[PDB]
Amino acid sequence: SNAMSVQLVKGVNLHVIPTEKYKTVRLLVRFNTRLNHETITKRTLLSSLMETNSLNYPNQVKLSERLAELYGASFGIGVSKKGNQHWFNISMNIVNDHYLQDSQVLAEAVDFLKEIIFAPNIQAGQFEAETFQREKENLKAYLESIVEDKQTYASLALQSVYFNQSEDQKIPSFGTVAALAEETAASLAAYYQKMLAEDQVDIFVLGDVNEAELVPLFKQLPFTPREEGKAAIFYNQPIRNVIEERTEREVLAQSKLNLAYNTDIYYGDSYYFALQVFNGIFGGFPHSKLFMNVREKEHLAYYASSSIDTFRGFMTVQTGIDGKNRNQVLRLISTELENIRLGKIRELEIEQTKAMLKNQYILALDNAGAWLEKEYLNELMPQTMLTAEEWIARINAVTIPEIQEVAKRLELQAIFFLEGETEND
Repeated sequence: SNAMSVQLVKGVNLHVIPTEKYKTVRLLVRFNTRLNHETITKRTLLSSLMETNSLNYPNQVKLSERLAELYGASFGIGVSKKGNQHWFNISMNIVNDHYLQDSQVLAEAVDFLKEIIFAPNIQAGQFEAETFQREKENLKAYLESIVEDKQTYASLALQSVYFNQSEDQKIPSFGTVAALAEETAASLAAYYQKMLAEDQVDIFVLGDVNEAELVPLFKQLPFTPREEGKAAIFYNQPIRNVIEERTEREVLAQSKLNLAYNTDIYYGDSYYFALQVFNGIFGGFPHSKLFMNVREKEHLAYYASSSIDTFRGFMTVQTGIDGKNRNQVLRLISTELENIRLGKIRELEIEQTKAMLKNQYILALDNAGAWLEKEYLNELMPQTMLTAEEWIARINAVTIPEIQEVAKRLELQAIFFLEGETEND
């Protein structure tokens, strides 16, 4: 990394990433907190409130007009979940002064950030009511559309079962409708104050910029000191000796059958790369064992795929099926897993998996957003750092015995079945 970092105040750090690769300058202000059922939905709604308008740009006409004054800047706020952390992310893209006539774009963007962050649309301790009710209604609509997609619903429900021992991890990054219902203009204004005072804050600037100009600008943001230590990034939980199986019935044209396994494998771990490849061979890609044997050949699933999370140490298989085939689909999936454990893996399976993993990684090498995310992870975990050359080498070097070991470590923990009711009476 070419990042130059400065402490603004305790817990608030600035990271400048100079580059001539881009004609614009990306800015990211990231508030970091422990994942917490008490604040997930609050953070989610807050991101909508702080984006839509502010005290001095009191409506979307006025805010977008300021963005236009700022040489047609892009601006957004959202949230995400990573391991045991929940991130509140304010992003901006601005054209570099080099391409503008009479401009002070960096100074002008930081002023806009100061407005957004420190002058939200709060009056006497509550968010403005029209704005609050509108955004609350919008978020409810969003969460309802999430839940209406039955694949997404069944994935979230699987996660609730897998993480059932944790009140925090059973909640999606965007919260829940039940949690949203109780939230108010006051609760959100109170939460704003707590986030601003307590979260670890990191500010990134990627573009043709220098540290010397930026430090004075950012020092204008009146952050008070807070704790420097972030929440632990990784989440782990004990392996249970009994598999938990949950079923829900709904009127559906297709049932969902999903499985969650403990991998105990994390970003930066010995078997990290082996897991990347194992996942691709098992269900990650169209040439995978589950695609080829459960979907094709046996025709028992409309789709079957696998995904991994190397911050929470688990892997999921998600299928759409005719509900009558539940037990046969579980046996078929188990068979393919045993086949990988046995090393029953063709050269083309591994070679195709490595090619597709490499192609995907390389693709993102160009992207400024992807670069910022690599920089952030790097900042969190300084010695998990791999160059693009070494990343590719490590993918290339994965062996069958390593894949077999990942497969043996895998341990099924939860099965969620969303069972279609198609028959009346």
